[PDB]
Formats: sequence, structure tokens, C-alpha cells
Amino acid sequence: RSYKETLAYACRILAMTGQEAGLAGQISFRSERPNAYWTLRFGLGFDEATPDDFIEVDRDLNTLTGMANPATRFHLWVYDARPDVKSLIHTHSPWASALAAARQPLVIAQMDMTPLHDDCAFLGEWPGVPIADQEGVLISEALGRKRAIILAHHGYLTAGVSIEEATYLSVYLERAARMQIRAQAFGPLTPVDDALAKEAHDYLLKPSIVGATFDYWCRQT
Amino acid sequence: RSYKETLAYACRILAMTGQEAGLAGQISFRSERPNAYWTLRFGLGFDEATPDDFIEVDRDLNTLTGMANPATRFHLWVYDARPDVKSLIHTHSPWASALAAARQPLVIAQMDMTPLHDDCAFLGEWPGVPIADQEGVLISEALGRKRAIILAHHGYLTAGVSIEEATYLSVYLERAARMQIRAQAFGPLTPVDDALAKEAHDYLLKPSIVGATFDYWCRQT
Amino acid sequence: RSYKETLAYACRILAMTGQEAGLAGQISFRSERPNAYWTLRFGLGFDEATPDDFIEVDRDLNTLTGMANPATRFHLWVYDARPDVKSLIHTHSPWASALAAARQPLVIAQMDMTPLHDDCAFLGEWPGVPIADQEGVLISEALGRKRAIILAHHGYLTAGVSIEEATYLSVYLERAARMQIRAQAFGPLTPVDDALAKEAHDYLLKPSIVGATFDYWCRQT
Amino acid sequence: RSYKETLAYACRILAMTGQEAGLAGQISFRSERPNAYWTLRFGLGFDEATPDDFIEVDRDLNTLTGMANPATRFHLWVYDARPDVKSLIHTHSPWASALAAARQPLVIAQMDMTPLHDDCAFLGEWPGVPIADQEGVLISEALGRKRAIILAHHGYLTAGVSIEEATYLSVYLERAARMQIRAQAFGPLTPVDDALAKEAHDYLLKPSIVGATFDYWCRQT
Ligand code: NI
Ligand code: NI
Ligand code: NI
Ligand code: NI
Repeated sequence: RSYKETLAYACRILAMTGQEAGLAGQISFRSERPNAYWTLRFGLGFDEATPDDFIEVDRDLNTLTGMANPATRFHLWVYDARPDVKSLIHTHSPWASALAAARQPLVIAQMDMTPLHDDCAFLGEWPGVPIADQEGVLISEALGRKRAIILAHHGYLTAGVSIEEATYLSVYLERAARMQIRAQAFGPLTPVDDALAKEAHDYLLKPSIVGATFDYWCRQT
Repeated sequence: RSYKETLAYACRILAMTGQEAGLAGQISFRSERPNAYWTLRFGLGFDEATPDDFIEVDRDLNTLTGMANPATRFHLWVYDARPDVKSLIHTHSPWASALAAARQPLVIAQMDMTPLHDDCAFLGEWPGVPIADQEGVLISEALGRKRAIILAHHGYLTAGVSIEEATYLSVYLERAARMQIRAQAFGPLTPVDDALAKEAHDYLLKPSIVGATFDYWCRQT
Repeated sequence: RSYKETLAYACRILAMTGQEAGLAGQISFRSERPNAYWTLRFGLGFDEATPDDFIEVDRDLNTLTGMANPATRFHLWVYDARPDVKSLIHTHSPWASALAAARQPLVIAQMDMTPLHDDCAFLGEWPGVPIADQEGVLISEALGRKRAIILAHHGYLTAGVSIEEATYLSVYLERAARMQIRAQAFGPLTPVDDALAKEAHDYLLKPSIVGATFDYWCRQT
Repeated sequence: RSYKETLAYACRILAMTGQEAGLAGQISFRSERPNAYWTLRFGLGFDEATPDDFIEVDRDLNTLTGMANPATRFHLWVYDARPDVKSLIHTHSPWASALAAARQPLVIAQMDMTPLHDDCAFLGEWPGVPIADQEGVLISEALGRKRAIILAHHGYLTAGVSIEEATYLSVYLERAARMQIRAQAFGPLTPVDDALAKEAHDYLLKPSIVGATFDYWCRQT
């Protein structure tokens, strides 16, 4: 499977799991060329993405292979800060945006939430509509070494070492948000023990489990 | 794209996003002739609307081109009060009606809610089943210059300068209501800063963003 | 449209609007012969109902035209107490059952809830699994002259003067329950004024509005 | 109907009712050979299960008929402790996992919840990612003679005397969790009387009702 069809599959999986709110959905894949990234072109939604819809652009959004969503220009900043990351996803999914609107960080209280235990930062500042510089610097510093970040009053972003892991973390974060919001009906949520959480975090992020789960999602589109 | 197929597309987008509760859904488009508007004929739902289902009627609901939903007669009153508005949508969508049933105005707490920041009025009075005169005057005075209004114990109405902007505001209001209701689980909601909210309000209501998002929704029907 | 296809259409509308929880769904239509009713045969769900699946049975569940769901035997008791009623629906729909599980009567707080204003009784007693005699007598006395009743720890039942009105009330009750439950997030719900509620109750239950809305739902199946 | 197609049908019913969260879904059927069980092979989701996808494995996960999901190895432990049980289901369904994340046992407050009255244990300890020995022993001791168990911070498991009853209990538990969570909006939930609950528990778990409801679900896939 080439990276262009893996990118298109990830977009279908994101829409299949209900992670699209207009054209806010963004996905990128680190290009072999420095200061460049592969992303979805402007005006296209997640579930209508084909391999021929992802284009390579540079730091100035010059489509150097194959017009990209200009709100993805900040992706190069976090790519710069994290060489281990090859793919990024940022959407305004319903449950994750509700958590972000209430300024609520994730509370790891169930097994499927552990992939984000000690791996989901929280950026309390909502900068409005900043330039790619301010937005890119703000998220990079707040993301740190973590695999995901909840952006208050905004949504989330996932930083995966592959398109598969970024999609994996993206689907699990949104369902983690739904789970946390529903469990809130019984009052404040008690988190699980950190030692077991990290243990479950490591088991659920295994490349064999991540790869097989992604393949399962592909066959569903 | 002609206005008749844009009207039919808007109805499909409204039903696609779950904004129909029986035959309560109403949509209108200002006619070139004064004291006349284009609307959907009686008995038809949103997702079964075709370009040949929208008819022109006057102040007395006389179908002067192509029987209209008589509960849309009040649309001419707000058209009279706002010459900048060319399209109107009024539905009893599930999340917006729940917000209206609880007498709850919108609290702008997330980025996708900003299109309604300082642009969503609240009519606390529910007049029951008034004549088109009383209902038209009540909503016009309460709507003011705003792009939308929550009608307590009823639903909402959007006033757009085009069918595309009315549909745009309609979809974002309903998902704003869903977001606010879900975020309420954590207690009262803290709104975002007004200066950034207006800034995000202006960016998200850009005609290029509104037009592209509408096109994306059309390709989905 | 014959009554056999109207019964089958009502079942599809009930399943279309998500009102099935296993084989608990029951629908009946008063037969021309006394002490007899038309109902759906045992083992069939709502969305697989055809006109040839409704059979006439008597007080002893003897299929005298065309084996019926024996839990519908109590329908004859309420038919006896209300000669104006020709159709009955009883389901364990998700939102209405949640309201019944919490022993919560309907609070009319939105326009689409008015068809049940002063028309939805509440039976606080859950009798378990009673015989058709006890269950039939208990519901008849508690239903009174009302068009619907919430059965605590159970579900609801609608009593319509036609299959169309029973389906109409059934769909609006379930969405009334969903609306009330969601609006509860903001605290206790303030009901609308009774005078306007009865006025809206009378407008929304007009046979022309009920008939047109039913036709719209049929074209959707 | 052979047991291989009954197993495949159960998986489709589980996915039809929304009981899949990645590849966490597990189903097993006791084999005629001791210390062996029939389960779904690794990497496959519930709704893509065919009769030719279930394989027989022993205590060491050696596929002795037809590679199985190794997280199902603990199924043999509970099979050992309960000879009356022939089928087991363990999923991380959304509503049941939210209940488990909040450490909330089921409160029987509605008729369709009674199949689990005095039949749903609660394991407060979440062991993380234990070996099949620890996980198998922990669940067996906590399950006892009950037909289901809520696993805190995890999900649930159902122990049925057939694939049909395990699927039956599985679907009703998840909808019981959804019902309880939604009813929580009105405050703490008052449970029904135990005598009637056990009576309704016995009526709803009748093999004729369980078998007919399973057949209805099969015709829906
Ligand atoms: Ni964004
Ligand atoms: Ni209205
Ligand atoms: Ni019942
Ligand atoms: Ni598990």
C-alpha cells in the first residue's frame, strides 16, 4: 500500500467514524523533501478523498506536485519540532470539540483511553485565527513529545509516526471524549492507576495492533 | 447553479445533517418581485425537495408561479425588515429545539460556534400559534441585524444574504447547540474572548469558505 | 390506502424513527367485529411488516383471519374503555423508556411537545409481567381520555382515533422524551403556558396536518 | 442452523447494534473437545465475520481446526468454572464502557433491564493487561453464577448457555447501559422491586423469546 492510498484511506476512516465538521478536517504526511508536506487539497472533505487528491506543498503553500488547504501551513512547524512524527491529523470532531469547548482535559478511566495516557497534552489558550507562525509555534510547544493534544475551544491534533498511528490515535481520542462526556453524568471521573495505564498504553499502541486495526477500518470503507 | 436547484440542494443538506422534524421545516428565497418569496410547497419534506418543488407566492399565499406551506407566510415580514437578507430557514432541529425548550441562549465556547457570536438573538416569548402578522413582527423585532435567532420553546431561524449562507448558519447553529448541550455535562460553560470570537466569526463567514463548504455538502447528497 | 397497508406503513415509520427494542413493539387496529383486533403476528419486527402480516384475533388470541403476539391481548381492554380509539401502539423506544425508567412524566416545554399537553397520562406502578386482565385494566384506568400514557419502568402507549394519529403521537412522544432528557442538562425544565400549549396541541393534531405528516413518513420508507 | 453460521450471525448482530470498538470484540463457543473453544480469528471485525472465519483452538492457542485472537485465551478459564455456559461475548461497546469507566454497576429500573437483574456482577478491579491466567481467574471468580459482568474501566462479558443467549444478553446489557446513563440526567435512579424484576427476568429469558428475538436480528443483517 502506497502512502497516497494510505492517506486517502485514513480520510475515509475519519469520516466513517464521524470526524468531519465542514472543511475543518486536516491531514498531512511528512514529505521526503525537507520543508514540505503532503496534504489534502482545498475544498475536499474526508470521505471524498482519493489518492490523487493529496498534493505536496512547501513552506509557502506552493503546490510542488500535482492548491492545498492553507490552514494546514502550520503543520510544518510541528513537523520541525518532532522528527519522529510523519503524519498529523487535526479535526473538529463532535465529542472532542465539546470536551475542548468545556476546557476539559482527557481523564483516562477506561482501557481504550490508555493510548492517550501521559500522551495527550492540553493547550488552554485559544488563539483565535492566528497566522501559521503563531499557531504552529503554540501547538508545537504545547504538544511536546506527546502523541496528541486537546486544543481548548477548538478541537484536537494527533502526531503519529505513521498515517496509521495518527488515524489510530485520532479515532481513539474522539471515542475517549465521547466516553468521558457520557460517564460525566455520574459525577467526576476517577482515573485508572498510572502504572497499569502506561502498561495498557504500550500494549494498545503496538505496531501490530495499530496496523491490524487500521487494515480492519480500511476494509470497512 | 440556478436558485431553484440551490434551494433544493439546501433542503437535502438540511436533512442530511438531521434538521427535519416532520413538516415543520421551512425554507424561503427572496423573489425578484416585491412582496413575494420562493418556498417549498406544502406536504413535502426537506430530503425529497426537487428544483420543481419550490413555488413563488405573494403576501396572500397565492401561488403565482408553478400551494405553499402557509406557516411560511411570516417570512415576508422579516424580509421586509432586512433588505440584505435573501434566504431564510426555520426548522425544529433536535439539538436546537432542546436548547430552545430549556430557554438557553447560545454560549460561544468553540471555534465552529463563532459564526453566531454576536449574531444569534434570543426571543424569550413563545407566542403559541400566532397569525403570520404577530409571528412575523415578533421575530423581525427580535432578530434585528443578527444572522440567526433562537426561538424559545420552538426552534431557530437563520437569515442569510444567500441560500448558501442561510444553510451554512443553519448547519453550524444546530451543531453549536449539540456542542453546548454536551459540554454542559461539566457545568456552566465559559465563553471565549469576544475579540477573537468576532475575528473567528469574520473568517468563518467568508464567502469563499461559505461557498466551498456548501459545494462540499452538495456533493454529499 | 387500505388499513392493512396503513398498518404495515406505520410499523416501517416506527422503525425508521428508531422505536423498536427487540420484539417488544406492538401495534393494533380495532376490527369491525367486536371483541377483536388486528395486530402484527408473533416473531416479526416493525420494519419487516407487510400488509399480509397483520392478522385478526379475538379475546382468546384465536387467529380468526390469516398466531399473534400474545402480549397484545390487553389491547382489547383499552379498546373497550375508549370507543373513540381505533389504533394502539406500545413500544419500548430508547428515549421514552429512559424517561419511564426515571419515573419522569413529560414536561411540555417545546412546540412539538404540545400534541401531548394534557394528553399524556403517567402510570407510576410497574406491574411486572401481569396477565392481560391486570395489565389491560391498569392501563385503561390510568389512560383515561388521554391520547398517550408513559408506563413507568416500561415504555409508553398511544391511543389514536386512526393508525395515522397513533403513529403521529408515537413519533412525537419519543422525540418529546429525547428533547426533555437533553434539555435536562441545564436543570429543571420550565413548561410553557397551558393556554398556548392547548392551542398548539389543537393545531398540531389537525387531521390535515396529521394525514400529511403520515404521508410524508410513508414516502420515506 | 449450524453453530458456525450462528456464531457469524451473532457477530453481525453485535455490529448491527453498535458493539464494536476496533478489534476488541471477542466471541467464543465451547467446543465438543475439552480445553478447546471456537472463536473468531485475529484481525477480523464483527460485521465481516463469516462461518469460515471461526477456528477451534486449545489452551495454548494452537489452531486445531481451520490463528485466533490471543486475548480470547482467558475464555477457557470461565468455561472451566461454568459448565452450563457454552458461549461468551466480551466487547468494549460505547455505553457499557462508559458505565464501566465511571465504576457504575447496573441499576435495574426498566423492563428490558430485567434479564440482568441479580444476573450482572461487577468487578471493581481493572487489572490492566494481565496474562490469560490472571484475567481468566479474576473474571471467573467475580462472574460467579451470573449471566454477565461489568468490568470496571474496561467493558462487559456475557456468559450464555448458547450463542443466542449470549448475544441476547449482550444486546440488552448495552441498551441497559444507554438507558441508565440517559436516565441519570434526572438524578439517582430508583430500581424496580426485586420480586417483579426476577419475574420479568424469567419471562424475558425464556428460550422461545430468546430464540425468536435472535432470529429477528438475523433477518436484519
Ligand atoms: Ni481547526
Ligand atoms: Ni415552527
Ligand atoms: Ni411492553
Ligand atoms: Ni477487553
